[PDB]
Amino acid sequence: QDVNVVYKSALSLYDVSLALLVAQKSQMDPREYLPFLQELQDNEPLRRKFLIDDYLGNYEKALEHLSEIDKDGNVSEEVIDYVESHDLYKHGLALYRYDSEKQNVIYNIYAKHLSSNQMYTDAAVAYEMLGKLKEAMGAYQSAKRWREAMSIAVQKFPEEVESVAEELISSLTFEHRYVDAADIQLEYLDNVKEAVALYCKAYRYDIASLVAIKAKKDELLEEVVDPGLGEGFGIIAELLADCKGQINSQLRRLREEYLVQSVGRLIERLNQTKPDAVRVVEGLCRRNMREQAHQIQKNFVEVLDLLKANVEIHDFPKSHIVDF
Amino acid sequence: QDVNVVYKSALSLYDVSLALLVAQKSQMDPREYLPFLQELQDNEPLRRKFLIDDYLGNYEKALEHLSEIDKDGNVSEEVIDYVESHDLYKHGLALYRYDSEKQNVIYNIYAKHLSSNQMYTDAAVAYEMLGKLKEAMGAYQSAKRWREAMSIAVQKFPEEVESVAEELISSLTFEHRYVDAADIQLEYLDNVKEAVALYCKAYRYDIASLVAIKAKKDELLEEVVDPGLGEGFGIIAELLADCKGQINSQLRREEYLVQSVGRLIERLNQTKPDAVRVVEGLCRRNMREQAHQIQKNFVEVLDLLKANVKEIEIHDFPKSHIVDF
Repeated sequence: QDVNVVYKSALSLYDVSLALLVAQKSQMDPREYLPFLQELQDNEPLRRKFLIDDYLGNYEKALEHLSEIDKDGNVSEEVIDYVESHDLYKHGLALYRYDSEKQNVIYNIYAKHLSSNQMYTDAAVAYEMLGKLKEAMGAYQSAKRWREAMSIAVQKFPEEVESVAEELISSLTFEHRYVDAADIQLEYLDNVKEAVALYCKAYRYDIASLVAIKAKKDELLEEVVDPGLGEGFGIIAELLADCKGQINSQLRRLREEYLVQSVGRLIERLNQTKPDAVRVVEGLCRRNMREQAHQIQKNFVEVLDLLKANVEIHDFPKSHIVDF
Repeated sequence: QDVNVVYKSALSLYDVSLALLVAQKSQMDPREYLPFLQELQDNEPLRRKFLIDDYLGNYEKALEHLSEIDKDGNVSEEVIDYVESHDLYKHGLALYRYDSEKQNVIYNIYAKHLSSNQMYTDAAVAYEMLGKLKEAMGAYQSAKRWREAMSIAVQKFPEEVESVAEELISSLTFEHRYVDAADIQLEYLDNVKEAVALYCKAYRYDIASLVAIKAKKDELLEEVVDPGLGEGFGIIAELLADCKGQINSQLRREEYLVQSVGRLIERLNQTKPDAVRVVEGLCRRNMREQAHQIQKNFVEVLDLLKANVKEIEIHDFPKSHIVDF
């Protein structure tokens, strides 16, 4: 004599009378309906429907009714509570679609929800539409959306600019986004030396140098770019000795399913270093260390040529300047 | 009775007498070896070897000798004309490798040659190493390498900066390189309103706004970014109508129609990241409805695409939660 389907069906037409009939004539236990149907009858229609819909598990529908109760232009602590509890932010958002002041209330609780699930970008956008900018900036930060953060920081919190910049620079650096981190050092902390050093870890010697020159700090060409070229040189040289060293050795091994996969991974690491070496070769030429330029370009073509015994490959963009 | 290999091999050892011997025993025509053997004897040993090398066609060895005729004096005009005629810039570069002064002479002729064969970058790098910065800049500009160009116009030619900047912008723009062009408007012409507009044209509303804000010209938000968000909205909106309109017809309907429906699946994936930026730009400007429609319309397509592609590799659209309802 458990609760049956006809009882539930009737309740879902919002017909308490028909649902009484059904319960009585289905031998359902009065200890499991009369109190409820009593409570149902003691409520106004809107709230009665809410309770029904809640009971039946139709939470979207429940939310709709509940939000029709208060005809003052607000969103009640009840609606807010019911939305958090049943994860109904999207529906709430759709409900209040044509009432912006109300919609904003769901937006505010959603951003909090979004934020704590580490969806920081959406949290940030939402807070920002609500004009809650300290919270938006904070979330753009955690998203590592630095342009969005600094944009709020410069316009609404200029006294926070340095702090946010420093923090963003620290996490952009850790994420190896050196060009982004350098942009901030230049433009927001007015740190030219630091910026130039960072464009160099990105192999953007072209940028680093135009920056030290536009800043009217020509000395950084020798203080910073040059040593960075030295570093880039050494980092790429040793890598090419390492590749020729592993390839010459891997041939005199296959003479082991994994040996033939290590070679294919060296091709991937190579093709990834390629854009950087091109930049190293050109930065080396433009600073007249042309023997070092020559060596880098040769050693690369060499290893690339040696991938003829490959029993796929790109060509290395030689610069004619150092091709002899 | 015909010039032969033995005579040439002997010439190649720089032995005129053994050449003479070989030539006559082999009964070659005296008119085709005597006037030439004479000229070798009429010249100095180093030039002698040069002419021999020219004749056999070994132009690399030729220059080697001809470049030893003057030492340790500088590069002769004889050596230069010989490089431009037999294209041994690379080889000239190799001989003069340990002597920087001389190598520099070969770089100057190489640069001109490069810059005549459209290779403007290598041309510029050469010119830059030679302190010929005016020439370097022009070649960087031809190569659309604007950062190298301004780096020179700022340090050595301050009067020229506004004219290169303006010229480059014009190039870059036609090349559809809107962000680059904008950077120049911003940094070198102090034209903030223009840089902002261009950033928008590249769907980079994020750079657009931060530039307006940083420049302390907030009005450009309403003045430029907003209408740009309008343009971006309508362009992507109309495009999505097309795809829905296209497919729905191409669905009903040989080898042609099926390949053009595969061209949409790439025009969409091309348009997706820009769509995102438009959706995200719209939300930040509080245009929720417009944002919502773009994201719906886009998803609508990808879903419809996900069905009928089978009945004929679709990557889903990155939604923002702000406008997913």
